[PDB]
Amino acid sequence: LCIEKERDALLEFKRGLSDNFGQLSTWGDEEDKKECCKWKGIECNKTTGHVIVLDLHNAFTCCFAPRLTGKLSPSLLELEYLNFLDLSVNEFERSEIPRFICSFKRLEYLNLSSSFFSGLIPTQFKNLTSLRILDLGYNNLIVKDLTWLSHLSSLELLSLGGSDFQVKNWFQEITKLPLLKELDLSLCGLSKLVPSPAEIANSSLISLSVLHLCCNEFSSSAKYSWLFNFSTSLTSIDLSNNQLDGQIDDRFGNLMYLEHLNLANELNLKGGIPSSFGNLTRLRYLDMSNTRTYQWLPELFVRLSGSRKTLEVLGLNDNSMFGSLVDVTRFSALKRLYLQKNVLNGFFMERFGQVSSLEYLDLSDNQMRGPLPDLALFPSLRELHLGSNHFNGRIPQGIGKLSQLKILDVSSNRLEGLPESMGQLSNLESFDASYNVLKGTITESHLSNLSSLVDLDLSFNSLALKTSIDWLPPFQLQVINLPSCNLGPSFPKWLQSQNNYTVLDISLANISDALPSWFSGLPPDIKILNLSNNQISGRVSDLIENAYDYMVIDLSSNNFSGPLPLVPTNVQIFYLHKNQFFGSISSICKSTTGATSLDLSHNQFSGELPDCWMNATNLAVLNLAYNNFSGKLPQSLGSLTNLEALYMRQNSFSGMLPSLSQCQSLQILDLGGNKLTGRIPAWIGTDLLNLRILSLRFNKFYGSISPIICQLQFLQILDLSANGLAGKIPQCFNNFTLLHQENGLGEPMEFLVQGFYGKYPRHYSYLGNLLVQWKNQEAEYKNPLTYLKTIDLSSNKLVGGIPKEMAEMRGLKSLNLSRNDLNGSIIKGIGQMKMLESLDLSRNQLSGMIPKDLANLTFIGVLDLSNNHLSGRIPSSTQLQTFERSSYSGNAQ
Ligand SMILES: *[C@@H]1O[C@H](CO)[C@@H](O[C@@H]2O[C@H](CO)[C@@H](O[C@@H]3O[C@H](CO[C@H]4O[C@H](CO[C@H]5O[C@H](CO)[C@@H](O)[C@H](O)[C@@H]5O[C@H]5O[C@H](CO)[C@@H](O)[C@H](O)[C@@H]5O)[C@@H](O)[C@H](O[C@H]5O[C@H](CO)[C@@H](O)[C@H](O)[C@@H]5O)[C@@H]4O)[C@@H](O)[C@H](O[C@H]4O[C@H](CO)[C@@H](O)[C@H](O)[C@@H]4O)[C@@H]3O)[C@H](O)[C@H]2NC(C)=O)[C@H](O)[C@H]1NC(C)=O
Ligand SMILES: *[C@@H]1O[C@H](CO)[C@@H](O[C@@H]2O[C@H](CO)[C@@H](O[C@@H]3O[C@H](CO[C@H]4O[C@H](CO)[C@@H](O)[C@H](O)[C@@H]4O)[C@@H](O)[C@H](O[C@H]4O[C@H](CO)[C@@H](O)[C@H](O)[C@@H]4O)[C@@H]3O)[C@H](O)[C@H]2NC(C)=O)[C@H](O)[C@H]1NC(C)=O
Ligand SMILES: *[C@@H]1O[C@H](CO)[C@@H](O[C@@H]2O[C@H](CO)[C@@H](O[C@@H]3O[C@H](CO)[C@@H](O)[C@H](O)[C@@H]3O)[C@H](O)[C@H]2NC(C)=O)[C@H](O)[C@H]1NC(C)=O
Ligand SMILES: *[C@@H]1O[C@H](CO)[C@@H](O[C@@H]2O[C@H](CO)[C@@H](O)[C@H](O)[C@H]2NC(C)=O)[C@H](O)[C@H]1NC(C)=O
Ligand SMILES: *[C@@H]1O[C@H](CO)[C@@H](O[C@@H]2O[C@H](CO)[C@@H](O)[C@H](O)[C@H]2NC(C)=O)[C@H](O)[C@H]1NC(C)=O
Ligand SMILES: *[C@@H]1O[C@H](CO)[C@@H](O)[C@H](O)[C@H]1NC(C)=O
Ligand SMILES: *[C@@H]1O[C@H](CO)[C@@H](O)[C@H](O)[C@H]1NC(C)=O
Ligand SMILES: *[C@@H]1O[C@H](CO)[C@@H](O)[C@H](O)[C@H]1NC(C)=O
Ligand SMILES: *[C@@H]1O[C@H](CO)[C@@H](O)[C@H](O)[C@H]1NC(C)=O
Ligand SMILES: *[C@@H]1O[C@H](CO)[C@@H](O)[C@H](O)[C@H]1NC(C)=O
Ligand SMILES: *[C@@H]1O[C@H](CO)[C@@H](O)[C@H](O)[C@H]1NC(C)=O
Ligand SMILES: *[C@@H]1O[C@H](CO)[C@@H](O)[C@H](O)[C@H]1NC(C)=O
Ligand SMILES: *[C@@H]1O[C@H](CO)[C@@H](O)[C@H](O)[C@H]1NC(C)=O
Ligand SMILES: *[C@@H]1O[C@H](CO)[C@@H](O)[C@H](O)[C@H]1NC(C)=O
Ligand SMILES: *[C@@H]1O[C@H](CO)[C@@H](O)[C@H](O)[C@H]1NC(C)=O
Ligand SMILES: *[C@@H]1O[C@H](CO)[C@@H](O)[C@H](O)[C@H]1NC(C)=O
Repeated sequence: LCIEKERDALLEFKRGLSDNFGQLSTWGDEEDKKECCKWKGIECNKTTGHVIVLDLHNAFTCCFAPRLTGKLSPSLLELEYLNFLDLSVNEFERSEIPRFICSFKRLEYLNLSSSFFSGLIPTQFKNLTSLRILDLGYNNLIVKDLTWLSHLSSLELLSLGGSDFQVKNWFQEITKLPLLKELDLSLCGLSKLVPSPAEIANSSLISLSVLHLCCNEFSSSAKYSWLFNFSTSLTSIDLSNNQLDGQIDDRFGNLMYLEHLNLANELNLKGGIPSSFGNLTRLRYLDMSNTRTYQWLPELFVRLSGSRKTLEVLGLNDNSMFGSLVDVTRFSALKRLYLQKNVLNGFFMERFGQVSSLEYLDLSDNQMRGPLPDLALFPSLRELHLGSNHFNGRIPQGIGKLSQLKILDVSSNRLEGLPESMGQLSNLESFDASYNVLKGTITESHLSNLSSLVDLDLSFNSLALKTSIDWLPPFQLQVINLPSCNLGPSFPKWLQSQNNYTVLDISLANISDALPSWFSGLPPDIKILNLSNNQISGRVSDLIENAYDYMVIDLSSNNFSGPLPLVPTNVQIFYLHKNQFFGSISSICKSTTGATSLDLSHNQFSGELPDCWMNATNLAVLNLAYNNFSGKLPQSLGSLTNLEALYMRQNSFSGMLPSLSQCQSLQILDLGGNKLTGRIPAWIGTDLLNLRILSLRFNKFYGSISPIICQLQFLQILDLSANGLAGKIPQCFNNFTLLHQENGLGEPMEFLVQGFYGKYPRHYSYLGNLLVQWKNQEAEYKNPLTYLKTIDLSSNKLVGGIPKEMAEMRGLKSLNLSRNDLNGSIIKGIGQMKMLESLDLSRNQLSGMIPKDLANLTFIGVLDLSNNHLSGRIPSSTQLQTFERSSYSGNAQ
């Protein structure tokens, strides 16, 4: 039975507020909304409709809060009877607290916290003599006096947090509150306001049970000593983020009735809990996270033995702790245990036989040893984390008795098997056992009733999953990571029932079956598809479909055939090498693509490269090697601003290559074995400042090697063998940096792709190394030896002599100047070379006598000086005599 005056007042209050988030929507002048009892946020007395509770609060959803923004109209005074006013996280006019709140005459609850109220506290709050709970904390209020607090003699809770606290004699004022029981002075300085012993003596008797004293820069035991003389009645004590240093006070023991001790995020709590804590017998929550305890765990548990039957949640994570966890079932009341990221180095043994009550256990990111305990003694575990440890032995058969586990992570251990009871789990939403040993075979019996599995990760184990035919899986799992798992000679037939997965990883399996017809279309939202290193055959033309969340498509090392699959818009890495594709790739830039890496090597494609690459903006690696293309290179190859590596070796192109002047940030450019023609590009030296690998072998070039090529100053590989070049060898090889510092190494040649792909979040991070890719590619050419620092100018019409500047070169590991026409004597000063492992100067018109310094070379592996007009008396050295007669043949010495 609402009073029309109160309803009009409420409407007037609403008029001044801009409720832009749907709150206060039930309010209004409409006829169907007349009765104010169902009006949201409003409660009324049944005998008479006077408003009692007005709680327009909100909450943080993750931050973000659906805050109101208006102005407190003074019409609320018409309510005349309310005893509850909650404005908890709203942001009204960022001004002083309204001065009419003092004239309510019946309030028993005021929560103006977590707003942006500013200014001082009005002095009229002395009229609020009937309050019981006051919460003005975490505002922008500035307090300098507390004389009003004396009149408010009926409070049981006071929270003035977040204030610019400057009241020096706060203890005297607070102690004048006989009925006070909870005090929140968080983030209020209070380290510069320490009551003297005279002030403490000149104080009344108050039994404060709960204290919130966090975010105060105490940093010492003497600053907070006063709380220890409310010892007769204390229940909860929060002292987090005070930068405390030294041993925790021994007086925290013998502090009976304590049920909570938040000591999170201190500086150095050296030594951990003292011997005085064997007297507690009532502890229920002890958080000592991020405090650097360095305590022995059995000692910690024997010091907590008093509260064995009462302790519920225990912290002790992110701090140094050593020992072994033994006899945890004797607590019989512990519910949550977080011993992660410690320096534990012991076993995990029960030995006691009684049942536990753990619901959340996390022993991850530390060291453990020995087998897992009999897990049937934890029939209430909800989230078991045991990863990043050293756990051996088979997973116990009792794992099927949990019957309530949701997340199981046993990765990075040394587990040797997986039991058959795992199937009877019916709420396991995420199973992760990657990077274990896990030998054996998995039958459908291991997955019979896994009805709620949405994440299965048996990554990189010597495992074998072989499900019998006519098995209908009971789960529609989102993430399928099964690399290096034998999934049967045929294509796994349990994927037919799956039509919602977003990440699929069937790589490194053993599949030698043609692609099934039912594997037509992937689920619309797919992010990772890695079918690499298998023997799958068929056409993948009608499987891509151009989704919107594609990130990885790796179909490398298979027996695929047919036309090129479509390249989606949002893909970042597109790998297709080691396949049997054929046709034309003209459909590769028809749409805007954002691929960082594009691999089409070791295939049998054909046709001219389309003039399409103007649409490619983010290509960093383009590898079209060993593919038998033809025609002129596209003029759009210069539009790739962010191009790093370009592989086009062994493809039989033609014509003068186009300018890639805009292609700065280019590091690898190999075009060997094709039919490219023309003079050496002038733009190689001018632009391309970050070039390190340049290979142009077995092409139809000509002309002089222009000296500008010396300006690269990062070149470690220069391949110009069998190209028909002529003239004189450049006299500027010192200009190269990495071949002048002996053991110097260049900056890493890396590219990175990152993403998140799980409801239970997981990080996908691929780091491709260009130099590793070059090493892998070069294994196809030279079986004997390859080197990462090589200068090659063999088999050309070069004339003149070797300039006397390679003697100063230090880190060069290979040198091949053969089948040229070189006149004169070999470099006098060759002994200055240190890390030479190969040297060839065969088939040349060399004249002179081999210098004695050749004797003091050290690590030369292969040497050839055949077919030269040289002198005799080969130097008597250590490894020189180890070479055969072939290396010095064909000479008239
Ligand atoms: C005046 O008004 C203001 C309004 O602004 C009032 O202030 C509000 O008061 C209410 C109380 O009614 C508060 O709600 C309560 O919040 C608490 C705290 O929840 C938060 O912490 C939880 C625990 O976090 C630890 O543990 C987790 C792992 O479990 C870890 O990830 C955390 O990082 C943290 O870890 C730390 O501690 C570990 C163990 O000690 C250590 O190992 C570790 O190293 C760390 O040191 C957390 O679970 C919780 O998360 C919730 O929210 C997220 C996101 O929304 C969601 O995903 C989760 O699932 C959770 O839902 C919070 O981060 C909470 O414990 C209370 O729970 C009660 O209510 C629920 C209701 O269902 C019951 O089920 C519970 O059993 C329990 O009874 C309650 O929700 C509110 O937070 C607070 N808000 C503000 C802004 O102040 C004020 O009280 C009013 N004044 C007066 C006088 O009343
Ligand atoms: C599609 O799927 C295939 C198959 O799964 C992927 O190819 C494999 O990718 C993984 C992940 O990158 C590779 O595993 C890694 O190999 C690195 C190199 O291995 C050599 O060096 C190590 C150390 O010297 C030797 O022991 C080893 O025998 C090799 O000689 C390792 O260094 C990596 O180990 C590091 O990471 C793991 C996991 O974080 C840690 O546990 C380790 O302690 C260490 O820190 C790792 O093992 C694997 O080599 C690849 N195999 C093949 C055949 O390519 C494709 O990458 C995937 N496609 C895409 C796009 O992701
Ligand atoms: C420096 O580069 C030249 C080429 O630029 C390398 O010459 C190659 O050397 C191999 C090994 O001797 C030759 O193979 C030979 O093939 C014939 C058959 O034709 C066989 O009878 C020989 O026994 C030998 O296997 C290869 O033909 C030759 N390339 C040529 C002549 O074009 C040379 O090896 C490089 N030097 C170093 C140290 O690597
Ligand atoms: C735990 O509480 C007991 C008292 O219940 C403490 O014992 C006191 O101190 C010594 C024991 O070494 C004896 O004089 C008496 O047993 C007690 N003296 C009193 C009550 O005046 C015991 O010291 C406490 N534990 C710790 C570690 O201090
Ligand atoms: C680069 O991509 C753009 C957009 O994807 C292509 O331009 C569109 O091409 C389609 C297909 O022929 C036409 O239907 C649109 O009308 C085109 N729009 C515009 C604004 O041109 C473009 O053809 C691609 N580049 C090359 C060289 O083909
Ligand atoms: C409702 O009003 C009556 C008389 O005015 C009072 O006795 C009673 O306590 C009120 N109810 C509440 C919940 O305040
Ligand atoms: C507080 O109560 C006294 C008692 O009558 C009254 O005189 C005074 O005006 C009240 N304060 C305010 C701000 O109304
Ligand atoms: C309260 O305890 C402190 C801590 O030792 C002590 O110095 C002070 O004299 C005590 N005062 C009263 C009134 O109990
Ligand atoms: C000490 O206590 C007496 C007792 O009433 C009081 O009058 C006096 O003001 C107190 N001293 C201080 C500094 O408050
Ligand atoms: C577990 O699987 C068996 C085999 O069909 C079934 O009979 C049983 O009902 C399942 N348990 C459930 C659904 O709780
Ligand atoms: C796939 O799962 C998502 C949630 O993970 C759900 O919203 C969607 O409806 C599912 N798809 C189908 C076809 O049920
Ligand atoms: C599966 O293929 C790998 C490829 O390296 C091979 O080493 C392994 O022996 C194969 N296993 C079976 C069972 O065929
Ligand atoms: C797939 O290709 C490899 C080598 O490219 C070949 O050895 C294998 O026989 C091929 N598989 C089939 C089914 O033809
Ligand atoms: C020598 O090489 C450096 C390396 O960048 C270059 O800056 C310098 O101009 C070169 N000197 C010449 C080509 O005379
Ligand atoms: C050696 O060959 C070079 C070719 O330019 C040139 O110096 C000359 O023709 C020859 N003889 C001498 C002594 O250099
Ligand atoms: C190598 O030996 C020769 C001896 O003829 C010497 O002149 C030269 O300095 C040596 N090189 C070194 C020590 O690096």
